[PDB]
Amino acid sequence: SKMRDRLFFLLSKYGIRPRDSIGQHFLIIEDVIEKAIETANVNENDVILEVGPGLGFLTDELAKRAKKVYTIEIDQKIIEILKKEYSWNNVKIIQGDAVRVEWPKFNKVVSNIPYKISSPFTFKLLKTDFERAVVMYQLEFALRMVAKPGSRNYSRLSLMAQALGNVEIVMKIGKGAFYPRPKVDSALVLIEPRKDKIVLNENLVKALFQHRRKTVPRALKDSIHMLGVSKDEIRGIINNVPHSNKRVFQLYPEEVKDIEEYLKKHGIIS
Ligand SMILES: CSC[C@H]1O[C@@H](n2cnc3c(N)ncnc32)[C@H](O)[C@@H]1O
Ligand SMILES: O=S([O-])[O-]
Ligand SMILES: [Zn+2]
Ligand SMILES: [Zn+2]
Ligand SMILES: [Zn+2]
Ligand SMILES: [Zn+2]
Repeated sequence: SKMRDRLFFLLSKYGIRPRDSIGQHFLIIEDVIEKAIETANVNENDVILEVGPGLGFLTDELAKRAKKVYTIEIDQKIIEILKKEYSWNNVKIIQGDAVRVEWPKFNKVVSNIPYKISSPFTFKLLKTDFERAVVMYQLEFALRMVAKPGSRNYSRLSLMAQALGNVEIVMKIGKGAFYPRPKVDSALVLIEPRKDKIVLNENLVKALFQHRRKTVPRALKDSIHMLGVSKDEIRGIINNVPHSNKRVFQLYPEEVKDIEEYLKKHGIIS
């Protein structure tokens, strides 16, 4: 009630509707916020990236614990409310689409993630140098992020998560926890950078996972013909490709790496 009332009061004070769009929901539970923050072990030395501060409930908690918070927000009207409603010495608001603007240097991310950017944000983050991220997604998307090779929901996002991160779902978050109540539950995800990162070619993985249900001979032939190359000058090389008895969705990052190295050696991806 206490944080839901306070939301209701802010929205009417400014006279703004709770969403311009349809993949956006406001965390209105004090203890989930404080749980996100204790899971990330935010300390007086940390420099934190937040995305989509909304009405700044999470932001405000981060500002009182961290050295510096950078928070990225697309809606210029939200930004004006944040500036009038709060008095942080150590918060830097960046107007922008979080998927497009240059990110600050940070050592951690503590953030609710607007669900519409769940995928693009995650790929961008997995390619950053951060100590620890604690982030909220829909539960379906979080189950994808920890899907195992050869399982039915395993996809490009799963591979890159496994290849580049250690990913833990920390707990379910009930739909009661946001306004307006989502139609499915969310999940609090911990991501640390993998100690021994497997660095894979983006174009290759996109190629392979364009249709992840195919065998890897098939997947490779199609993607490289689509680029504009002859089929005849590609067939024989592809049919000594390693892991060729797998469908793409069954591939470990290690196996994708061998396909890369193989294609690299035959000058296809160079
Ligand atoms: C976290 S759920 C709500 C907040 O996310 C913000 N938001 C939505 N989409 C984006 C985006 N692409 N980049 C940054 N902030 C966003 C909205 O303005 C809202 O305040
Ligand atoms: O609108 S929410 O359910 O993505
Ligand atoms: Zn405050
Ligand atoms: Zn689905
Ligand atoms: Zn053709
Ligand atoms: Zn194999």
